[PDB]
Amino acid sequence: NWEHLLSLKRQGDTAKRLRIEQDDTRLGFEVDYDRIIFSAPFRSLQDKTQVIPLFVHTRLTHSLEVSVVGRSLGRMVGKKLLEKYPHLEQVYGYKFNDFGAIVAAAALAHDIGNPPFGHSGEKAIGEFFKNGYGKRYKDSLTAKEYQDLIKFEGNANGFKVLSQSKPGAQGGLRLSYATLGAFMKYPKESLPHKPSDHIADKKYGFFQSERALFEDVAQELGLLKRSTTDDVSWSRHPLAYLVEAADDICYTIIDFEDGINLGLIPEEYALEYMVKLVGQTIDRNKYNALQETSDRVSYLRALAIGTLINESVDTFMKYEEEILAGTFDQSLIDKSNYQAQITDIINLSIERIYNSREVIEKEIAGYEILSTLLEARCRALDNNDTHYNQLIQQLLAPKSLYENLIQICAEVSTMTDGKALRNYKKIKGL
Amino acid sequence: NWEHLLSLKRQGDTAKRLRIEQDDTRLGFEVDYDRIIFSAPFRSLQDKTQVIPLFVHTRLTHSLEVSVVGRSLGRMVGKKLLEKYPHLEQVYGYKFNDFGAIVAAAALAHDIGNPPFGHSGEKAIGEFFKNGYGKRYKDSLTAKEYQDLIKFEGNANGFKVLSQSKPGAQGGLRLSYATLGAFMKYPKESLPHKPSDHIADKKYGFFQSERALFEDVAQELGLLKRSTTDDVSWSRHPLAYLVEAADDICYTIIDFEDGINLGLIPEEYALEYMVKLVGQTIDRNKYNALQETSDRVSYLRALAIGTLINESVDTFMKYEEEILAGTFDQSLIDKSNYQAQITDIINLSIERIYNSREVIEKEIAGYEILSTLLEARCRALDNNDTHYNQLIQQLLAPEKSLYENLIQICAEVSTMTDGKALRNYKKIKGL
Ligand SMILES: [Mn+2]
Ligand SMILES: [Mn+2]
Repeated sequence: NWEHLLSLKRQGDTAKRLRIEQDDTRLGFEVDYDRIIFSAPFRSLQDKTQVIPLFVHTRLTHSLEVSVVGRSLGRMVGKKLLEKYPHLEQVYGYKFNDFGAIVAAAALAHDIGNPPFGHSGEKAIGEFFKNGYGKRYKDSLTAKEYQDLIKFEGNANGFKVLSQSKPGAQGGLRLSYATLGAFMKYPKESLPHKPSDHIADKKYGFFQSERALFEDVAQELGLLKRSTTDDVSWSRHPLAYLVEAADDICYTIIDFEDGINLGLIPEEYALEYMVKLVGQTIDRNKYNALQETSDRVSYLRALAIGTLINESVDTFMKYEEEILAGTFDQSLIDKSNYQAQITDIINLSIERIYNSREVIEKEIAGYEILSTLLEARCRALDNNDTHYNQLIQQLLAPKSLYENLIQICAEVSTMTDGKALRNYKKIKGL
Repeated sequence: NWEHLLSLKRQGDTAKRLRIEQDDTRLGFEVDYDRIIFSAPFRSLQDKTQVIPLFVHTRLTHSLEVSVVGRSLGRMVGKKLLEKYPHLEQVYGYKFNDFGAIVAAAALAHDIGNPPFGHSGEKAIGEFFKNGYGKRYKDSLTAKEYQDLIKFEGNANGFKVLSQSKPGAQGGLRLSYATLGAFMKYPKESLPHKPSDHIADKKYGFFQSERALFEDVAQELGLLKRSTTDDVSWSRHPLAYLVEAADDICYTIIDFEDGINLGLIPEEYALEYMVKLVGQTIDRNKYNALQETSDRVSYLRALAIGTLINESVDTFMKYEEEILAGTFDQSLIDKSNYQAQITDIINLSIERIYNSREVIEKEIAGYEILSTLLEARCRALDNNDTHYNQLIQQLLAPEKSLYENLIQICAEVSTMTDGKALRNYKKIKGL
């Protein structure tokens, strides 16, 4: 039910928060966005690389653009949802901007827990615990505690970042449960691993340390169960599909834009790859009058993103009842009439950007930087009495074993590119 | 006996050196100072870090300031000792500046054996032999030889630097035995480890390689034997307490000063922590007229050092007979009426300087630099036959026991300036 899915609950609440009694200048969903903007984890995205080493998008500007696309998706979907379910507005007091605000906030935070150097950063952390120094802990951990480490997931670390309790600050950012639900695109634990080909099963969305919190979130929202074993799993909050589409749209089109501006993709390819996405709306005489590459490609990007937003809204509304019943199996973009063109764009970016020598060099270096930092933290954990290990604790980190290891991963993951490289260089004498 | 404690003997001497027969213009104790100044090991302190990386004090300017403070301590104590025991001057010919000379020279040399990167430097060397590559030598060494390595001690390496013979240079710098006695603030071997809580038992002062040398020094000075087993130790030469006091006074107050001028310690802490130490001697009109932070804090530093020197002289004379009998169980500064203020100063320096990111980072890097140089030297020692290991020997060290080879490797890595250690390190790693 949408009334439950739009929960304003915050962690620890003892009483219900009715939408009709909200102060509209202090709307819980919009406070959520402001809390993320000013948070230390969001600010650190300023100094973190998205794909191409550091104009190129950093994590912060990527997340900003995704939240803008997400707000537009949520606004347009919210308006059609309120005309489909008019009791949501007439009885309960919901407004179209509420949906825009939920998606905008979840989208703003979607990459907040990701480690440096991208997917290699996650693999480097995983490999450290699978076959590196961290392997020795296996027998002291449950299967799921260990799986959290060997398949260390940035989405799950983001949920920890958003909700972590510390002295003086229980509940992290204390976001609305509707926002936490829109954030959670993999509502399952680390095991079982990929139980189906469904997008929501491709990874997992919370660590064992956050399991009890997401249990509270899922019951408050009324999310549908996807497992009746002790391995817990739920169907995605409907608005998580819009967070994912905003993200899909932005890195597809905007990585392409960056690749052209950086000279990694020949400009000769720009129209060829964008023509079907922009063909009906492009003012071609205007395009031909633009004198700078960056102006031409930003014009194409805006048209293609506009095309994909409108189509994504229609796809959501067309499958709304399957999404509400937890039986929708794909992403919104999987259903696009432009799936062939999106795939061509992504494949060109893989060939020209992700496999460029510079991106490869960064990923290889990132493996050495993260492995070194994890080994130093973990040896210091195992022997905190030696002089060297006390120095290491003082430089990098001034509980149960699992809690200690998952915290080490979270702290390594949240270091800025320059801070991780500086610490690595000092540990190695440079 | 003070007549034997003030020995002018140098290594290898075949005849006695009477104080009454010394040429005043070439006094043995004063020549010791000149020999240290011009030595290669002392010069190398130019380019060696004390706490903060490279105005900031280096090991050289620190050692210089300690020797000046030590010269005053020894002059003042020397005057009072000669009034207490007038026969030392009237019969034996000793003068109060002799005591200043002995303390000043020993204090000038007190950090001459210290490795680069501070006390993390020593710990990095010990860690190499405890848990690093050097652990493989444990079963080929005696317990005290291995302990020399895993608790590698800058003070013991200093004694090696000052005294060790080489072809054409028997006896090292050949300092007077009274000076070597005042240098030795831990007169014991590496084992047993901390047999008591007395400051003199905290560390050790000579390697096994130098045990026979200090036995000669201790016998000539008449130091009281403190241990009777095959584990040897002696009660400290009385003047070693003054060397230790001058060192304690300097790094306590001067590190604090440095930390304020670097911005690590807000200036307001200066007056607050040092008001007791300066209040009876400070000219407030002068203080209030000084316009620069660095001028205000250096004035407070001068006043606080002057206060602690005077007090330390008094403490020494109060416990002089217990020190002469080897029953004094503390440092002179441990007895200070300002121990509350000294402790506060040290704790803030630890928090704001020693634990600063800059120092932590430098110490962490030094561990890797020293471990790498040590491993290259030991691998080349273990397999001198390979082309690579011959290149390493040409680069870093262009017939003795395994223990003597390992102690020399440690001494030579310790001799390197910060810069030369980094360059050799970079070459080995190819940077
Ligand atoms: Mn993203
Ligand atoms: Mn010193």
